[PDB]
Amino acid sequence: DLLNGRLHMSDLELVLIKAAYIPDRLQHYPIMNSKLNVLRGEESKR
Amino acid sequence: DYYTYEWQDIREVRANELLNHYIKEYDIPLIFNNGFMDAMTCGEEIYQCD
Amino acid sequence: VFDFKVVVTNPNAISEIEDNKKNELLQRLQEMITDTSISEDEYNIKLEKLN
Amino acid sequence: AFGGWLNTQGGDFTNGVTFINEGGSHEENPYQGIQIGVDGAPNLVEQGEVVYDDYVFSDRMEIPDDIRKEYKLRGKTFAKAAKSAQRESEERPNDPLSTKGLQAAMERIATAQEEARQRKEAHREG
Amino acid sequence: AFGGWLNTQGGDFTNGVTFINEGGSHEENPYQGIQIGVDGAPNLVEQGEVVYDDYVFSDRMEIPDDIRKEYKLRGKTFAKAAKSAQRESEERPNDPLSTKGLQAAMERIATAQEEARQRKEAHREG
Amino acid sequence: TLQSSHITEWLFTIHDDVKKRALECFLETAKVALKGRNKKFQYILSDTSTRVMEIDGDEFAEADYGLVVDNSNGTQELQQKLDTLAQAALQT
Amino acid sequence: TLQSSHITEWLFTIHDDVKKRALECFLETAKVALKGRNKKFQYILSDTSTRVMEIDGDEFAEADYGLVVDNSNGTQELQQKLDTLAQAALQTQTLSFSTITKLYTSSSLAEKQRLIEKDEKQIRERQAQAQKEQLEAQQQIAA
Ligand SMILES: [Mg+2]
Ligand SMILES: [Mg+2]
Repeated sequence: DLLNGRLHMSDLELVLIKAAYIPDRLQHYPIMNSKLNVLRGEESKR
Repeated sequence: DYYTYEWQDIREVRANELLNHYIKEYDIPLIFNNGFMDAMTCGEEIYQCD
Repeated sequence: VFDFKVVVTNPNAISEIEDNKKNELLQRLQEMITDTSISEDEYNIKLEKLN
Repeated sequence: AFGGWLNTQGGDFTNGVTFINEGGSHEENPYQGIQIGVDGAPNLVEQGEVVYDDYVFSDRMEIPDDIRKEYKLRGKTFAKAAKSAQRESEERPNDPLSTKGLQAAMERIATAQEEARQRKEAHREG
Repeated sequence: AFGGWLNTQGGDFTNGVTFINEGGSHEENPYQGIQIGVDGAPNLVEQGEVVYDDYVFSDRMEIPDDIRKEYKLRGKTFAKAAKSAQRESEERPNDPLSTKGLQAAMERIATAQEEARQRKEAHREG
Repeated sequence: TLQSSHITEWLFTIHDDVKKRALECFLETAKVALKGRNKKFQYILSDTSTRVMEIDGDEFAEADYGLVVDNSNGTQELQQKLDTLAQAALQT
Repeated sequence: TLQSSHITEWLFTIHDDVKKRALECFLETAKVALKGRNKKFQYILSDTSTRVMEIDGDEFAEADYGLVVDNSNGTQELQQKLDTLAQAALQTQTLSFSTITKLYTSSSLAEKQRLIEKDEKQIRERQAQAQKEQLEAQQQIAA
């Protein structure tokens, strides 16, 4: 779900929400995808 | 022409003719690419042949 | 690049059911040029093409 | 067609026993049988007999109790004895061990039928 | 022109059966029936008969009930019985199974028309 | 910038399988149009290619007969081999 | 990009065994589909290849018959060596053009090894008889 742009807030903290708003939820920034796409893009070119 | 062949060469032509067609038919390289993404995510790269 | 050519996957693998179909098709061409050629005028002409 | 075959996963797999059903007896059939081939050209089989490697196990005969205690047969008939020696190998046609077990089980009831064939012609002649 | 054809999607796909209509009977036609071609060179067909693989199913004949029970026909005529066995194969002219099931079903009515023909010529001779 | 073209190579590999399967589906649609009384296919096909339709196997896929649409590096190496073979055989 | 490409080489090396073992396991699956009355296999195979199932034990893994699915440098250095030898046999008038295209379109290193040894043997008996024909023609004019 991190590769598909879903941040689970129960996974990076304790929760004391469910609705899709950055005042109380958190925005996910896809920075892991580019490093994985090198390597599945290099296996295509071997 | 088949007198100069040996049994381990007759078996290798039967095996390669199966694989050369079915890699080219199913596009088996792209089956191996989508499993490599599950390798770098789960650590588990699992394939079923039936 | 764009060369999506239809290729034979195992070009050195000819069988009997392939050879019975080539033998059927080559007998189908001979019924054609016997009918469409007018009394040996182009009969040796078309036969050189399908040779 | 369920007779001695395993049609699973889109293929038609067999173990070698050809169940010859659905046809009828040699007298009740207008073609006098099923006529599986031309070799002996008129090779006629009926509704009950089975074939394993061009050898036919007849459904018309019976099992003498001398030839049941030895060779360890299971069916009441020679055809029903070959239908019980392939019951393991019907569901596993591609096994190495079951094919070795089927080739040896058919080679017993081959000699068990030929001894009953040789016994019957000797008593009928004499 | 609807006769045994499927003229859909800008192409004219057929299953082989030639529904020969619109001409007239052999006496009602000035040219003695529609001519399929030249082979006997006068190959004459009429408004009722159908052709599959250069075999003409006659419309003037009838169906004997003994020829109806075996081979399992439907129509009152032999040509009308080919118009019900091809009814499946009209809507699927490129289906590989239906071109096998047509070539089998047109083969039965062809031999059924032959057995009606040898019965009719022998009874009129006697 | 070659090591950046690896990043977007996941995007071009799912593309060429779609193009390969669309041309296997286009070859099959083109095959059924052959038996549909169309005089265009006489002009773009040869003497013998129209008679392949008359043989009783054509209704199934060409991938079942050993023939696949293929643009891999297997055929681009092979097409380059047969052209240097043609020029080396033209001389001598 | 040679000392950075070694950090992820642990990942491709385990990956290049699953490609090996799924292609060994795919081959044993295809060996059972042969004995299943499939008419596709009579189009993708030759006349000898259809009959390897008659000879027994086709039910036993091909690694027990001397065959492995292999992508190594031993396969790739054998593959390039048998081709540059084939162009070196193309010149010096040893290998035909009809058999070079059989080498180019084989995909097997046993098929393309037996092709080189056959056509070298085919012309060597032709040069033996043509030297024999020109010697015996010399004596009968001399006789
Ligand atoms: Mg082939
Ligand atoms: Mg043209």
